[PDB]
Amino acid sequence: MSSLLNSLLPEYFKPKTNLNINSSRVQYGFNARIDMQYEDDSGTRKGSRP
Amino acid sequence: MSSLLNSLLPEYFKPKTNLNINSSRVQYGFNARIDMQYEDDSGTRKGSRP
Repeated sequence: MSSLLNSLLPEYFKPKTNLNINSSRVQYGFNARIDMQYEDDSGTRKGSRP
Repeated sequence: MSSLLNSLLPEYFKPKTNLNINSSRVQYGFNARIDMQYEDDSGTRKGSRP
């Protein structure tokens, strides 16, 4: 059933037809922007991985 | 004039009669609590001298 397996894919994922696989290992994932924060009695230390 | 020289003294200063001076040098002043702060894009670093 193509229909039920299609709904499992994420909303942001827009797939194309061809995929040129040339190896026996693939790292599928996503890139996200994490805005980390460390608060303490002394003060706050902010970080950001884009 | 005792009156005009009396008004120059601070409000918190409550003087007593006797002062036992035993040297040719005196460091008059006051003790205060300073709450310092350093803010920056990275974060805030707070200090306190009581």
